[PDB]
Amino acid sequence: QIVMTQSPATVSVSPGERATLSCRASRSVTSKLAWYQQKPGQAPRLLIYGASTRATGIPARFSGSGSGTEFTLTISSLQSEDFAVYFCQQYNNGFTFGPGTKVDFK
Amino acid sequence: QIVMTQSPATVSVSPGERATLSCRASRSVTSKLAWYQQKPGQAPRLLIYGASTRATGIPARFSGSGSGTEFTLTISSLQSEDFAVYFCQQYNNGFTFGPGTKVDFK
Amino acid sequence: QIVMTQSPATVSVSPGERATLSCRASRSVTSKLAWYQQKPGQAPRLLIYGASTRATGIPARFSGSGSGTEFTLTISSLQSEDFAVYFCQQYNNGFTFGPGTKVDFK
Amino acid sequence: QIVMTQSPATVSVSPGERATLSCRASRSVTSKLAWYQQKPGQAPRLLIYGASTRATGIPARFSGSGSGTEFTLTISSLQSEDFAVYFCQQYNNGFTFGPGTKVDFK
Amino acid sequence: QIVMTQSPATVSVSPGERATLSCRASRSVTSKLAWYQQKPGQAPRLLIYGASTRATGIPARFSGSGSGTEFTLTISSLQSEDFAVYFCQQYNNGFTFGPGTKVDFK
Amino acid sequence: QIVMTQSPATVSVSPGERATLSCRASRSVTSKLAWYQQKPGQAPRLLIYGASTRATGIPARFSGSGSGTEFTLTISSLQSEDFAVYFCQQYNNGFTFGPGTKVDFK
Amino acid sequence: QIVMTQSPATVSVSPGERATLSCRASRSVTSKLAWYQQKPGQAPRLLIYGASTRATGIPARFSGSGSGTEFTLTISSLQSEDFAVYFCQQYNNGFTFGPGTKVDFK
Amino acid sequence: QIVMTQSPATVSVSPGERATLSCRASRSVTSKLAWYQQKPGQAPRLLIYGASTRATGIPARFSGSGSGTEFTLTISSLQSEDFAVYFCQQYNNGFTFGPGTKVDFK
Amino acid sequence: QIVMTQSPATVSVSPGERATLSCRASRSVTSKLAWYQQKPGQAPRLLIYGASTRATGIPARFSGSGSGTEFTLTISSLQSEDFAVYFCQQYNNGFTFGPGTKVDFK
Amino acid sequence: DPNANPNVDPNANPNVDPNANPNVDPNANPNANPNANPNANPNANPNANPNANPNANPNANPNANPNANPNANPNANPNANPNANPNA
Amino acid sequence: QVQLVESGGGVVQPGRSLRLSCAASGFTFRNFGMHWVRQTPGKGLEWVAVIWHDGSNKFYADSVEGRFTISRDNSKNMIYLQMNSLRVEDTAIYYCARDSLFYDHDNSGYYGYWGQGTLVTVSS
Amino acid sequence: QVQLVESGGGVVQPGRSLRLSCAASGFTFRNFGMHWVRQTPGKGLEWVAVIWHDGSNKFYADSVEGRFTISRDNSKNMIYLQMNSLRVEDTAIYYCARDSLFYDHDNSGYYGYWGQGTLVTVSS
Amino acid sequence: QVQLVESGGGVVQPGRSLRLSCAASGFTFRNFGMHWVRQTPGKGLEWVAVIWHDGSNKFYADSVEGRFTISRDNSKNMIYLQMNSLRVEDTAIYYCARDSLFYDHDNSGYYGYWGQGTLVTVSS
Amino acid sequence: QVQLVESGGGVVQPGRSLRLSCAASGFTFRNFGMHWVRQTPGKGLEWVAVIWHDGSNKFYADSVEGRFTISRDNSKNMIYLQMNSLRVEDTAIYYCARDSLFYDHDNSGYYGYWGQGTLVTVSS
Amino acid sequence: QVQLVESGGGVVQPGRSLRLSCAASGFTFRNFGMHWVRQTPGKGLEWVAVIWHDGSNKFYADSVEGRFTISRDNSKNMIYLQMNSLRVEDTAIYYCARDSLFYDHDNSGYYGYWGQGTLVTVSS
Amino acid sequence: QVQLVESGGGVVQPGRSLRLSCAASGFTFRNFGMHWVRQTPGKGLEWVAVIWHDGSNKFYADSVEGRFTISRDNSKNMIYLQMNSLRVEDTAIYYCARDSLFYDHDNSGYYGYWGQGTLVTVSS
Amino acid sequence: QVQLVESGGGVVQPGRSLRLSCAASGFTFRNFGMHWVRQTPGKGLEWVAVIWHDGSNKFYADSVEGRFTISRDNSKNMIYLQMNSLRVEDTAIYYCARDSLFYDHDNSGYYGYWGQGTLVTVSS
Repeated sequence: QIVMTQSPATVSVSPGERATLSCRASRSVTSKLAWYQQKPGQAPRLLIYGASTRATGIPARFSGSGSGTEFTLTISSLQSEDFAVYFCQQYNNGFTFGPGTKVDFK
Repeated sequence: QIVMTQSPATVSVSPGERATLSCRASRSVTSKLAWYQQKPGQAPRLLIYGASTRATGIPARFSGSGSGTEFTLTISSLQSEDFAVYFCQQYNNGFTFGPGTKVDFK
Repeated sequence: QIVMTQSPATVSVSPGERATLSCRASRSVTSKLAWYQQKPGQAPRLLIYGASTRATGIPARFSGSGSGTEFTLTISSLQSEDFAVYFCQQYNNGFTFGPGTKVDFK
Repeated sequence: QIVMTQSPATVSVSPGERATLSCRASRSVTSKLAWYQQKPGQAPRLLIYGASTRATGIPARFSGSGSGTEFTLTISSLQSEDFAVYFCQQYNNGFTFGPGTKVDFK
Repeated sequence: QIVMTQSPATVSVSPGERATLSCRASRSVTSKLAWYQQKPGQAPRLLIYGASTRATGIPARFSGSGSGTEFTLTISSLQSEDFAVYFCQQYNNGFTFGPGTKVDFK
Repeated sequence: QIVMTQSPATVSVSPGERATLSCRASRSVTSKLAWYQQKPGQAPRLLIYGASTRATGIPARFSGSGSGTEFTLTISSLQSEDFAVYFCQQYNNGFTFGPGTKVDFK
Repeated sequence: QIVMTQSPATVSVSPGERATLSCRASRSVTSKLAWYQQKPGQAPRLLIYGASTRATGIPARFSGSGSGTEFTLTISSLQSEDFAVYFCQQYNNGFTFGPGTKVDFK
Repeated sequence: QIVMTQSPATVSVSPGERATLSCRASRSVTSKLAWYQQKPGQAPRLLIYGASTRATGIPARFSGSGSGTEFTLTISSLQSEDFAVYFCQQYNNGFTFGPGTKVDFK
Repeated sequence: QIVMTQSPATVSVSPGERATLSCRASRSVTSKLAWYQQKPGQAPRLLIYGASTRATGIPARFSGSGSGTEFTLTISSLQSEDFAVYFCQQYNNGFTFGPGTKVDFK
Repeated sequence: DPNANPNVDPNANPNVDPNANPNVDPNANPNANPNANPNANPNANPNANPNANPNANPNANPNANPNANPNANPNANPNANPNANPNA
Repeated sequence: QVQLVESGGGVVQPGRSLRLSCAASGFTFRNFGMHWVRQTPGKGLEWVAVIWHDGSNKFYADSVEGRFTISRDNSKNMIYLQMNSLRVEDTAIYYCARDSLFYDHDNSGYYGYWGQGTLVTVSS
Repeated sequence: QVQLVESGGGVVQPGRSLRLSCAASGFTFRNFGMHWVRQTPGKGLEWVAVIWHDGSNKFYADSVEGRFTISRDNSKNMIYLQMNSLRVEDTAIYYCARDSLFYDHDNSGYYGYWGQGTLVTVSS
Repeated sequence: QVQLVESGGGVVQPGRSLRLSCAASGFTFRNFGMHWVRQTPGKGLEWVAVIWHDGSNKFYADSVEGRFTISRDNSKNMIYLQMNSLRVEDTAIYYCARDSLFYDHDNSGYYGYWGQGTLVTVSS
Repeated sequence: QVQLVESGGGVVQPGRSLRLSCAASGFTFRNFGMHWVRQTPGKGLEWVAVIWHDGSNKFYADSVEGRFTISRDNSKNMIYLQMNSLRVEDTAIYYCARDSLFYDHDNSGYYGYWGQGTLVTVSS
Repeated sequence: QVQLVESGGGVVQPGRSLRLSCAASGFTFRNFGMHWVRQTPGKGLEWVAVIWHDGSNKFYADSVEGRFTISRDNSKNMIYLQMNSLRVEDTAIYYCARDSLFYDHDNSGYYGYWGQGTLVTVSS
Repeated sequence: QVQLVESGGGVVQPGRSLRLSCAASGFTFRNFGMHWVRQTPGKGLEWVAVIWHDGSNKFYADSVEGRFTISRDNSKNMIYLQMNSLRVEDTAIYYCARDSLFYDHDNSGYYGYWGQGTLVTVSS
Repeated sequence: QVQLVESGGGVVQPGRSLRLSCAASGFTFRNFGMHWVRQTPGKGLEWVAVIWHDGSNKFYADSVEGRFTISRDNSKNMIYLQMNSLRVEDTAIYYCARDSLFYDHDNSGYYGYWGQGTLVTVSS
């Protein structure tokens, strides 16, 4: 169905700075796109659902935006616990995940 | 077992009109419910047995009806010699009586 | 629930002519609508049921048709005994009746 | 209830030739439809029940199929004893029979 | 909407001759125009649809051509059964018919 | 689900004039929107249900209107007992309430 | 048959506080569930029979409830004598008991 | 009633390996399906009843599962005495058995 | 609906060469077009779907491209097994197949 | 464009489009709908159903019920039966 | 010959209770559900209550919810309607009606066979 | 060997009463429900009545509702049909038909085994 | 064999209502949209109305806007045209016609098949 | 007989909100788009807003952009115009008028049928 | 006369369980679905749970999902709400609300009739 | 392993009826829509019919419109094609084909999986 | 506290079968649909299957269509996944994921709550 791509593969940022992750879809998924955060040894956790709506318990640090085929996830001021690999899913047509973007120390 | 409740406790009426007496049971009694009339000073008299059958000698003025959990006693043209307290009994499960209701002059 | 209206309020047709009675529902009733005929002092009589099916004993003179929110009852060659008030009922959602339409001599 | 119609009324077939019979329902019947075979002077015999299940003792020659409002009875190689009138019954809503289709010598 | 006129009103052609029928629209109908054949006592029949395509069962004798506001219909070899009146319809904008051109024996 | 907002927070009108309260939904709720009135120390009371239909016993003063994402509650000529808080509910998707609007003496 | 379970195993409640016990069924037992109280060295005592009815001589302090698969027992203001182990029985299908919940000092 | 099928007819597993057997029903069976183990010259032995409940005396090695029309029986680590033919029964509608699956040495 | 044509009818290429098959539509079919390979005695097999996407299991040798009214199928280096008749289908408007282009030995 | 035609075009295709996807959508909501009507339906069929199975059900439990009431019944008739056989 | 006759009519004061009874004959009573239908001059026909074949379910109109009670006795072929807390708006003619001409699973809720009706007037 | 033998047929005048009897053998009678089926030339086969296994429930067709009474007695393996108020439309051959070949919960209402049939003629 | 037959014609007075019916067979009725065509001698052929496949959309000619109502039912394969407030301009032969011979998404609105036509005259 | 009736008129104070309703009958309402027309003495006719056949696209005039809201209910055949934050410049006669007499793709935006109009006065 | 009265209110500590009960009278209890609605000052009105007429389906709000439990007993005309694992966010007045004024298939989910409300305080 | 097997082929006479069955296994049957494809030598492949996942919609080709009936039963996982009034032009091999390899909303209508096919020939 | 705990993992050989189980607690299980999500190192996350709230509809991915069977038991709050005919491509971590944080009609298909995961390896 719809292939999901994320770029860049790895983002290097030091704590306190803003880190932006991007997600792209081959075909338009309107505004049905969820972001997940996975730490090593842990199951993915739902951060954002829809296009920008934030899951309960998630701090206002995480901010997502975009519609159609261009999606971005923005961490306003990345803390120590925000170092992980983030996956991009669209549920408009089927259920396809992105390869995943890893955020690491600088 | 089965608890009988009568409403209203007392009714006010003048001779010649129609009086309605209600009996309600907590659980289903099918069609086994008897009505008794007790005047001050002597024992209650069986008016109606079953659900509507009248005892031998009871005038057709006394009319009973109902089944299950709702029962009523209706007197077509209430007379003077019959002012008394009326009791409701169920004999399907155990043997319980109602609190009794009174007909009084208005 | 569904508000039922009839038009016109009264019809004037000579015997042997064709008289058309219309019925309208506020919301869609699919194909669940019956027609009743009431003569003065008599209980209503079921002529057509569902949308068009005819009750047993109803002459082929009576023809019901329609679906949705537009129903009509057509009397091809109205005789002397067909002068009465006709009621339109829906039973798709609840049980509501129309105001009734009277057929009168011309 | 359900109006059952069979077509054609009579089919002309020779022994060894495959004969087919059709049955139609006014409304949906799903998969509850039985076929009966009546020979002159004899009571009907249950050949098929459900939509295709064959009664015990019925040769595999008889094949039924269909669902909803289209049911067919197919005789693969009609023999000499297979000349009779076949009835179509539904037992989904009520119990109504079809007019019956007769197979005869060609 | 679009005004359709046909000229000439009547044509006189002997059997075996070619007949030319003209249809003109007030405004452009692109390539959406059908031709119809009507015989006395019969319903109109579809000969050519689109701008040139021929309906199934219609012989290749009938050939239509043209686009925009000028359309023509030609019968290459008129037979005995082709004597009738021909109507012109446009269905690009609304649904309008032409007055009709009659084919008469010469 | 759908977040409902009401504007203005408070509206000041003297008895006798016209008061309008507006309700807006984030996503379309079609025509499923009920209004409630709550007096200090009392439970809310259903005034208008659907989009305009009035509950039994509600005076014709309270007039509801609107559909989709823009709704209004109109009071024709306000009395003294109509001073309360009015809530806006949508029941098309989930069950959410508005913040409430105060009407107070001017 | 039916496996009875209680949670939590032990509850710590100081005198004058409200204590709640839970009993859960694998399958529905309607409203046939009795509660028992056992003090060390003594036989269990029937507190509640049915779903909420109280045994004769049981103080109105003990208030139980529940139906289906979720049952609870509430002690309104636990005294010094209410320190014991409470068992849950169902008699709808077979006769099975619960593991027992102990109430101890805090 | 229900035709009961098992697949495959024969399974070959070495001791210590896991053997799984499948049972399929023509129609819905819900959670009424039993498994029986028959050794040569012996009567069948009830292993599982319901859909997963284990008969008394059967070791926790045997684990039944499934519901509806798909049922599976799993032997976690088969020993030497677990070589036999396993029959699948449904008792939801009538009493039908399966053909039987044999477990053999590899 | 849409007539599908291919050219040339037959292509002669020795193994190891490149063979190109062309498909042309009367009207635009956008990017909905499938290529099928049929070997003698075998059912057609889906090679490419959409305009370029390859069915699972198809080697990267087959490459489809084109859109609108001009399509092509390229076999970069045919083996012996790639010799068959290829059909061009459009499913944008209706379901029509091409006449078929055969690839044979040179 | 404010000057676009607001009226419906009657020349639109009235036939069902066969190219619509015949596969069932996996993106349909799998959650139960809380907005469904919770009230009982008065428009259900109040008549009895002759299509119910008239045959005796062999799947009923044949085992004796232990949950039957073991206490004696005080509501049994205390009067001597006149219909008992009076012969020898 | 399905004949439905009702009784229990008369004149009652507002706030009092009246009981209507309806005798059914000519059909298998326990296989069908019966309705009560209200006719008031100037308002037309109105539905009141319905009961199932075995009396399992009972549905009443909004204007009579909580005041009227429908019941049936399949052993005596009788239909009853207890009307407590009567109000002046309840003056009407009450008809005993049977649901449907015959069993049709997808078509029920019309009153094929009616009774003659009784008049109930509430006034002082 | 399921064998059904009808009886009680003959000729009667319109408006009179005729009672049909059906004797069953070769199966457990009390476990199954029995039907009555009517065959009139020119119209075809017609269903009449059905009775449950224990006789609890009885259902009738519209044309025979309130006039025909079906009954069963499991101690004699007999099926009865009481026909009151007979009309000229009731002349036919009446078949005793058992419901279903074997017990299937989701498939019932077909007549696996029919009787020989009896002729009931109504005229003057 | 796409066969379209009309009915419901006859003679009616001005200002009354007439209902025409159209029975279609030989094709999947629910998959196609149907039309009504009017033939007035001295004027030619005149289009009346078109209905969608499922009845979602209905369109009417300007001369009949607000007076004519077209409707369909897919369970009986029949087409209805309700004609209210008939005028002396409405005398003609009315044809039931199907849209297109087959489905072409860019080509629709021509009448592939026609019915024999029913004659409707309004006069005094 | 295209009949359009306007309501919701009266006198309101500046800064408040009024609602106008326009009932349409005599034509297929859901197949056409309606307008709102303003007539001010000393100025002439002024366009207010336009709505699509299903309300998908709405266009307003500059003098009322962002303040007036147009809506429609095809199930009730009514046209609404919500005028929020009214000013003294908004006092005029408001007309509910349908777009075009009949459908023509290249000709739309002229007014074929007008309503009698309602008066809305904004003053202190 | 529909009256809804709640009980079981009071003050509890966080992490403990409370049981609210609601008594219903004046209507056929078993024919309607009941709701629990929450009112916290400073937040507004809030929905909690809903139960079907026979208790087949139960739906809870997100904030209470997994902790609260709604039940009913149609034989006692009472509505319950088990509040397990209470937190300080649950301090509010809890109303017993009935769905709809009457039965309408396409219009349900609005709270026609409310109870007086009970106060639940969670604190130490 | 998507395995499709046709059956019910043979030789019939013109004007008679033939039925083809298709047993599908190896995938969730009720989730996908199936087709019938006809291969006539000298003409190529031509489409016959399509049916939805749940059997709601059915579309046929022009050449077989009204003569062929497609149907399915999701319980036995079979696709049926009833061929009434066969003609000489209907001699070919019939294939049972599945639509799409997997679900895609914007891409459907291609046959991802074909059956081996069955031969149907008509003659005298 | 939505807690999901998987089990049933281990080692399998290619061509054999494994049955995974999922225990759900902390929410109303029967009101929500559940998914299965597979994580392969070097490939990422990919969806496997989904089931409806009542188990009516089941959808599988392309790579697992026909081999994997999803089931659910609302009476035990358990989610199953039968994995027949395993291949080396199926070696990964399988997560039990619940659909949606709360019910939204237009927003469903994201995994609100995940389980800890179970390891299934396919090797010899």
